[PDB]
Amino acid sequence: TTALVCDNGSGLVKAGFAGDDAPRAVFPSIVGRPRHDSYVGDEAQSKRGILTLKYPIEHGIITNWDDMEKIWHHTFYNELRVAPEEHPTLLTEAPLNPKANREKMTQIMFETFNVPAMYVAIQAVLSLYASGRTTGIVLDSGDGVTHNVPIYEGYALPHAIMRLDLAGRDLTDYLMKILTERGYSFVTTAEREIVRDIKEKLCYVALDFENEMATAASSSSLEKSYELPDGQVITIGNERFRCPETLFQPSFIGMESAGIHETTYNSIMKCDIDIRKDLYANNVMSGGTTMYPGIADRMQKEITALAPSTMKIKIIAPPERKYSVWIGGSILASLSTFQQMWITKQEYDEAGPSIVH
Amino acid sequence: TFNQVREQVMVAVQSLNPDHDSRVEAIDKAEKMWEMERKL
Ligand SMILES: Nc1ncnc2c1ncn2[C@@H]1O[C@H](COP(=O)(O)OP(=O)(O)OP(=O)(O)O)[C@@H](O)[C@H]1O
Ligand SMILES: [Ca+2]
Repeated sequence: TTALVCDNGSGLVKAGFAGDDAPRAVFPSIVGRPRHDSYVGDEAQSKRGILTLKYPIEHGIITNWDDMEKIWHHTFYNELRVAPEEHPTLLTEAPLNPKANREKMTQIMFETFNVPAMYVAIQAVLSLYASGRTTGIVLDSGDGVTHNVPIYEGYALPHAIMRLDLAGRDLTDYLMKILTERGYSFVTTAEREIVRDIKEKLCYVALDFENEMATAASSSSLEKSYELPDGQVITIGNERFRCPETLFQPSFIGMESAGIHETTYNSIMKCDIDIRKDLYANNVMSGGTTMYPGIADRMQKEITALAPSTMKIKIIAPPERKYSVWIGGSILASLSTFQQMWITKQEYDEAGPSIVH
Repeated sequence: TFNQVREQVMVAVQSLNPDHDSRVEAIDKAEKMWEMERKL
């Protein structure tokens, strides 16, 4: 019997089957619920006037265990089209996930869905597994939160884990903020989803910011026009790289927190001095926020500056790194060596939700 | 006996060579057909 793997992201839930190289279903982690029953995903956002939506996952952490229960319900029965009673499921948790959540996670899976066996795996760790490693630091930047997760021989180093409350939402929000004064009113929830599309197609990161800012102020070689549902076509200049620049400069949106290139450096410097070289030489990038073109070489430049001048700094960033965390799960579950690491239901009834640690 | 089984699963992922385009092609096919469910 083939297994199921379901990555529960803050913004989007990615789910499919163990063995596949790509997830099968991708939909927003959103539950809408009128005061009359309750809709999930793109259904829910289609009716913002009738419904009131709630993201059950905030910053990688599950906060709504009833709305989450119906997200998992929607995943199995609607999107995947499969009875969870006959297939083991691998779920993903955020780094530093409370043991309480994990015990709820298993409890729901076995009692509500009657899953035959299960396992939870840290999101960032699966990203590392996808690139065929067990050692290296992972930059997992997604929709809600950005993490720096040092991993050594499978386990993460929690004390060394850096986190940045800045992601796809903040970027899409800052893109609105900068496009608004060039002349262009983008302020409502409808106009946001096209600004998000602006972000995902025409935004890159600069290698040298100030240099690129000077190039734009002189010519329009970096010009880009868009097209709002309604037939207008636009010009966006320096906005293309000033948007993802906030990832390296949180100062842009009034954050005194450090950029993702410094949080990477800091995260490694707190690890054991044994490992630091292996971390420098295995900097894997994961998540959809890392999908900006040129972000590897910008990270390459910024880390070589901070790190010891002689140090080997390799930055892995696959083209599939948007679903990197899921593919790691798809791999791990299909590995024939992993099936004894499954947590069977025959045990959960014998030990309880506490079993999953 | 856990650490034993837990290393066996790590040598498996260590001895793994990722095929980035059988992935990126399977990603771009699945993405293509999601994007098609937009009839109206
Ligand atoms: N080419 C792209 N360029 C920039 N951003 C992109 C791109 N593709 C997708 N995204 C953005 O990355 C986010 C979705 O990626 P991801 O699935 O990793 O988020 P998530 O896992 O749901 O949230 P989190 O990791 O915080 O729990 C979105 O904010 C999306 O707008
Ligand atoms: Ca994620």
